[PDB]
Amino acid sequence: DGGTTFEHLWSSLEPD
Amino acid sequence: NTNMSVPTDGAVTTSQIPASEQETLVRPKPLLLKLLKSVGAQKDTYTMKEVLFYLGQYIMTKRLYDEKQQHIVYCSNDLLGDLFGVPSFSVKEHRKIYTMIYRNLVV
Repeated sequence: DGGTTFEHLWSSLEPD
Repeated sequence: NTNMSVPTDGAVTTSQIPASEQETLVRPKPLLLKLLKSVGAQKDTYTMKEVLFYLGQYIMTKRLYDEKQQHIVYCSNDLLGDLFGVPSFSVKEHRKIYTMIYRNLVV
């Protein structure tokens, strides 16, 4: 996926 | 006429009802609480989103993840990874994330 920032992909991993 | 093809996003419930359960606040341990409250958590009860938010602060601020691959968290020799049940973890595995947190809460 490239090099996605830990800041986003972690905080955005929740279902909904 | 409407050439603007836009999804009609609204509360339309004919056949189904939105799959939404009340976000369960999770039960922490002193270990979690120390990381949470030291990263700006005002709560003592928090949902999975809030774990992501606060727990992520801890991993960030301590820089427990890899230097070249952000999706690779080592946190080795810390309590974080240990407690997750791991030596290191990948943030790509959503299911693992849930379960590593779930390992530490009571339901």
